[PDB]
Amino acid sequence: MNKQIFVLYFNIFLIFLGIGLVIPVLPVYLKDLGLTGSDLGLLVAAFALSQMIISPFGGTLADKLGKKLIICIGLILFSVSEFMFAVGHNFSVLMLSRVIGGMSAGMVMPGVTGLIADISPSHQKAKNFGYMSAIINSGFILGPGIGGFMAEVSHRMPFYFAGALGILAFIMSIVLIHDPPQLLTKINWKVFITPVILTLVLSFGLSAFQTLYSLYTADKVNYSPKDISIAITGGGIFGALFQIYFFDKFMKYFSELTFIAWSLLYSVVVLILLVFANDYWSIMLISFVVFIGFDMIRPAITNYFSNIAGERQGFAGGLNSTFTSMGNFIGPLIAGALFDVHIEAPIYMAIGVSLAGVVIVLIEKQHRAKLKEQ
Amino acid sequence: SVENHWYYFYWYMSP
Repeated sequence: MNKQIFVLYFNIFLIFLGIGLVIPVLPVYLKDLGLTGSDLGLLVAAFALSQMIISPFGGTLADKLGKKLIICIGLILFSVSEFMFAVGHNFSVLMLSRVIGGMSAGMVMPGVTGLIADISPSHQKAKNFGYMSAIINSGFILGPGIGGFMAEVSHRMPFYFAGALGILAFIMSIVLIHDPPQLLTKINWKVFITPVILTLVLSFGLSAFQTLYSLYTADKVNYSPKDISIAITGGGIFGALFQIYFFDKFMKYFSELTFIAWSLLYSVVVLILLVFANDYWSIMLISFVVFIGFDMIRPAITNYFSNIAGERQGFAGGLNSTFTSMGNFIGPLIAGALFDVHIEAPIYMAIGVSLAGVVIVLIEKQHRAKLKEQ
Repeated sequence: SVENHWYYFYWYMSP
């Protein structure tokens, strides 16, 4: 693997590592200070919101004021944000650290995507998007895992490690990385609605489950951060392995819509089974398979986007990234507040959004069948 | 003539 490609992918893996580092720490943060779940969700919600807000301005700066400089500035800002979070005292300083880290993440991603586009040839676009989605997430899953796993001996040393990794990535990028209008008028805008809704639902469900599992297993089974970390990382590993081993086999049998509907029904059934779970090992094993549905949905939505877009793969990738970020911003904000409303209410919210996804996909299938038979 | 400019939320490749 090229060295520059490795550095560029590390710049995203570490960014999503910092994105996910906060979830396993939520229970001790609730206990030691004393708040509601609304603030715990609002942490990640504001991080994703800042990332989404900064992404257009960050991309404009990267295109105009140079690409490498913006990437380096974002990396140093991410390291500074991690260091500040490692030394926080109250809710306001953590809020500011999350906001500035989100801004750094939103100023890094457009630069790295531009570097990927400008370095690899034009015949490696879909593959570049595929790897991009695969790292962006193999990081959004491994973040909470490593953070909770290593947050057992110290209360804030995971953020110190994140800052050290940011400094190392900045140094390595400085040493190694070197870079010496009418496009929206012709868009139909009436056909991308269903994939947009599907990817928004998937991102919202993933983020909502990420917050809700931690909050609910802390409230009910008094889970330690290490237990939550191990469960999350094991579920992510299982989902990734099952996807990479069976996605082609399921794809070669049925179409995308029916597969998505059955996967959503499976997600609902695992959520319902998790409703009545009351034992440590029982809920751990149930969580071990929840991520399977989402990790099977994501490549299906990516393939659907690639097929529906056609020649404009870049526009599809941008829309997918923007709507995934919006879902990640809207998930925890609702999830934590409604958990504060009721402990099991976020589970009902997740099953409701899954039902909305399954009904919209089934009506899109009905429409396709109607104009196919007509 | 290869050069990518950044429109909103996405990178477009110059004609």
